[PDB]
Amino acid sequence: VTNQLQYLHKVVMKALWKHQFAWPFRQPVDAVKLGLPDYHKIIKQPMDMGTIKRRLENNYYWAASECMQDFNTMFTNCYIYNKPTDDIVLMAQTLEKIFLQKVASMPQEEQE
Amino acid sequence: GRVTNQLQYLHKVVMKALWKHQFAWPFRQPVDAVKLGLPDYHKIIKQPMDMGTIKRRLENNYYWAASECMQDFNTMFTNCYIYNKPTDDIVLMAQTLEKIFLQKVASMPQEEQ
Ligand SMILES: Cn1cc(-c2nc[nH]c2-c2ccc(F)cc2)ccc1=O
Ligand SMILES: Cn1cc(-c2nc[nH]c2-c2ccc(F)cc2)ccc1=O
Repeated sequence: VTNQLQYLHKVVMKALWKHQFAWPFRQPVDAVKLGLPDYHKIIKQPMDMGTIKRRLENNYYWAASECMQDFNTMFTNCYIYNKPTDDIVLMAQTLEKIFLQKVASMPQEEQE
Repeated sequence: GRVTNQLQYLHKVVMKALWKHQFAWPFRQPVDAVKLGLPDYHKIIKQPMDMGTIKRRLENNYYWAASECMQDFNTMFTNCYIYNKPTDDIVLMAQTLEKIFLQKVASMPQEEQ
């Protein structure tokens, strides 16, 4: 536990998890379900909110940067695999905007 | 706009680190679609951004809050991931720079002066 990680839990993940655009990011990408046979060839480190939430709830993370990199990885995976025109990219952009808005107000020192 | 402690940190800590980086050179000026032979660039990327634009903007007091400057950084990176092929070195260069940006943004002063 740190102030910064409780911030990313109680402010960042609270806001994003309940967002009307969050639903595609709440669980891992299912290439079989979604019909994306190339997905795991293109994307090597899958990431999703569900995994990050669990990790925040089990104190998996040692630094706030570590949690922030997972959010980044989740958004980057989306922009890299998906066509520029796809709605999912707009939904990713909107979520990442809130992530960054909130991270700009995150506590400055990681005090344990 | 106005000057705060956060926008000083973004200018004098974050932007300094990224700018000198060995992978930073493709990001220091706008993408020249004509010069680089990328005729579809402006048809795909509708809001171009580069650290050169962000730097001038921090130097001419364009930004009102740190969050506005951080959104410009995000657009710069996101444009790279959206336009380029996944296997392209540029995408690896952006990811690396983006990781350093998020590490440094984490250590930014909490409240905005
Ligand atoms: C992160 N992420 C999620 C999904 C996803 N998750 C649930 N539904 C979808 C989805 C289904 C059909 C469609 F046309 C677009 C998206 C797809 C790609 C991706 O990169
Ligand atoms: C942001 N950004 C920058 C450039 C860029 N800027 C200077 N040189 C290049 C470049 C040239 C040739 C090449 F094979 C790869 C990159 C290209 C794409 C892009 O999205």
